Amino acid sequence: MFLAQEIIRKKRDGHALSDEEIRFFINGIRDNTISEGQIAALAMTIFFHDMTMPERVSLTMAMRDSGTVLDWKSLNLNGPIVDKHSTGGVGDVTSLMLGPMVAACGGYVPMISGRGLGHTGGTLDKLEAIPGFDIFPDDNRFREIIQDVGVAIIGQTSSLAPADKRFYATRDITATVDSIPLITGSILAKKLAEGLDALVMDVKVGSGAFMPTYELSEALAEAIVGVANGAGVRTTALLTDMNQVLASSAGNAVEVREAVQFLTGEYRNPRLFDVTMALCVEMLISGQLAKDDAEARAKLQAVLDNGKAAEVFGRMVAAQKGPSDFVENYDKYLPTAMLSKAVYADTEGFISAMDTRALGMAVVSMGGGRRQASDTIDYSVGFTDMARLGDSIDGQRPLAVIHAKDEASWQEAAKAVKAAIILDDKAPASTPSVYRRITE
Amino acid sequence: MFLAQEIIRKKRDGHALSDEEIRFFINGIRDNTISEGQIAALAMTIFFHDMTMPERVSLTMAMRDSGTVLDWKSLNLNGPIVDKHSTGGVGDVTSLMLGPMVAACGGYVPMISGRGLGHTGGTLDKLEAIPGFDIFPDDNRFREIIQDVGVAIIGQTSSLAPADKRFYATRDITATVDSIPLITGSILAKKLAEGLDALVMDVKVGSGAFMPTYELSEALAEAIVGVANGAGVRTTALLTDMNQVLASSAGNAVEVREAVQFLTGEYRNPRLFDVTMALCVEMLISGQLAKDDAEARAKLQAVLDNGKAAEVFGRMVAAQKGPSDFVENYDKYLPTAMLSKAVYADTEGFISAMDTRALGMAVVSMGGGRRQASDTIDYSVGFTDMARLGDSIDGQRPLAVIHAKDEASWQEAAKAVKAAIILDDKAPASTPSVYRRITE
Repeated sequence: MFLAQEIIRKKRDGHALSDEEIRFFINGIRDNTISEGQIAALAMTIFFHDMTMPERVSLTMAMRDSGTVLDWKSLNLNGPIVDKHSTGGVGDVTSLMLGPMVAACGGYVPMISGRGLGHTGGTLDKLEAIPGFDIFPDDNRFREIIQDVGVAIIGQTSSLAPADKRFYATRDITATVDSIPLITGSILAKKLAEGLDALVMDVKVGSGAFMPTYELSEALAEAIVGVANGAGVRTTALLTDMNQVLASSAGNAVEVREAVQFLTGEYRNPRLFDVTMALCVEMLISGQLAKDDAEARAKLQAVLDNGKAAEVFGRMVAAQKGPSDFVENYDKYLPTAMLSKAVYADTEGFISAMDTRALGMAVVSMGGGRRQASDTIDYSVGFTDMARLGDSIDGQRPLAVIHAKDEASWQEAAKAVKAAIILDDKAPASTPSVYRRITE
Repeated sequence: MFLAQEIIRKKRDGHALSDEEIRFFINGIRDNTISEGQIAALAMTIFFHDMTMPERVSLTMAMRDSGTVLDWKSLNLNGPIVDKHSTGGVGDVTSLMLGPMVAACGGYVPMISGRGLGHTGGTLDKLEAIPGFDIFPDDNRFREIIQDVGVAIIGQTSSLAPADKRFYATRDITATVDSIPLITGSILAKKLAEGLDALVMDVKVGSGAFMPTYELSEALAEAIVGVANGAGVRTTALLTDMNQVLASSAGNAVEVREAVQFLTGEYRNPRLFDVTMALCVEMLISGQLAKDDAEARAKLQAVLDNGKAAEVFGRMVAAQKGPSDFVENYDKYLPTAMLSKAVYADTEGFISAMDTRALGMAVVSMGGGRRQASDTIDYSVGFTDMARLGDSIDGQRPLAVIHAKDEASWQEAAKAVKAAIILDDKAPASTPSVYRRITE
């Protein structure tokens, strides 16, 4: 009887909440002045009754103002503050190239990222395959890197939209994760506290995605776009394919290798390129570094093709206490698995479907992802040379190369892979890697 | 690799294309193995040469076959799979009653809709005003519902006729939209992908219609009937009136409320009753659930009178995760606007005409639809108690009651409504709600 359980009653009876009520409640979530039950009751009312635009905005802005909001106006940068966020996937390495690419074109990109969640890998866990790489700089150190290099990829401190900690933790035991306005707030609060001028969202589609279906993924994308621009951050979103691994590799070191090769030009997975380039195009248009697609793409391609984006990545890595020559000598630095060999299908058809959640899970079980705070990632495990949806497969066309700690691990991943890839006699229909662009 | 410049040339030179050439080209659109120039060139040759029935049929079947086509043969249902399709309109809530009504009479009605944008609102938006109501069940749940309830209204449209995406997109920048065989394939493909035995097409006539003249509505309607039956789906079409709002309401929650009251008998707008009834009749006859018009109407009137049609809507709602007592207690669940208030005309007279698009736009401006796909809907706003053509107007008889989120939007809406409705000293003449029934 310390205060208004009144906010819950109002939403329960289908009434819109107000800016103040929302701020009040989100503040109380942080302060622990509102209990788990109360949070869970409000979540469930929101699940049933969907929030309006002003409620959605007020929810995100409240969650963003619950901790520290980064202010960049102190340094006179003469370039937009732009970021990318993804709902996650398998082989979703794009950021490693994207931040550098955008930095190379005048962008300033303070990428506060996260670690692995469930089946999806995390950018921070990938970067921590690099010896010496420090994902926790000080506010001071961070500013410097961004100012000099133009990009950095770091982990969150407790003071970044901290309301989300209690809020999400409650949702995740109360079957209240699956609500679009609550997902939107949870996604964007962290990102908007970075003090952005602009943002692109990558909302995955298909078997390895967050949402189960295209239409739901689409719905979440428009909601993010609506809310973010509502908060005063120019935003667009793309709907991208995740019915298979996006890179040709899944894991940590292997993905880092792939990122470096893409930037230099040694190898570029054409699907990974399409998605990376498009996401990049958005940041340039929204950041006012380009006025259209064509002009964005020529500036982006140029920095892929003149070595500038590779260079910025090397400098970033060095700025964050990774080696000074990581790009030049990465394979001297990245850890290697004890055991690497192809896994082969039992049939001769075309690849028809790929269960990407399960592939992601398989990488975790090998050690490529945590399940308990204390257990430490083996950074060398994962898949490379991924076969792709539509490929003809036979006795000398492997589904993947699996990198593992030992035989037993290897066998476990081998069966998981074989189980996850389904083969047809006739070729399946092509799907685009980028489905749709979404603007305000 | 597999350009189809030969196919374009053959069509260009005034030859009929074979089913196999048509399927090849459409599947090439889907898989992006055919380029936009090529799609455009073929669209133009079709605009110029038209298509024979065989070609029209091959075209829409190929678009239909380009994605998923639902198979009902297992489940052993002892009735017809049937649906309604429409060109759309303001206050056209028919689907909400028609589905339950036909399913109460023995039909199975897998109502899959597309998302509504433009001056006229969507069926899916309206249902989502019901808390809990899930427009995106998984296809296995979907078939359960069709089996247990007989009707379900969902949104999983993406994997249906996906070739239409690039086709229409292209058509829409090259002035090849306005072509009857192309329009017909586009209108019909997604709906035939439902695996229908039978279909009715509602083609609107009037100032509010997708086609501009009575003669053009009729021409479209005959083309749709010719093709659908050639495609092996028993189809008829009706021309129905859109010179004013069909229902007495326009919005989301307001239109669901009208749908429930129509099913229960609490209120039946006579114009909306005529259209709804006529459409359901066709469905019963084409579905082979009624012998003729009089039998069909007796069956429908009976499910309206004994509450069975309202019960089915209730069971549909519960199946789709809505509250199970929604029909009894809809006012408890439907969101209510902060401000609901009558708007009166600046003059006295008879209602002479109404600009339905402007009225639809007024609802959209209230928040009752999407200006852009980014936007969030406020499900509570809209119009009720709509005055109708021929009504006498003065300071005792309002134009409508406006449900707005605040006074300023109400005022905005009140101006727009007043501008949209034309009064006159002398009363206008009446027209039918339902025009020609087309069986070809």
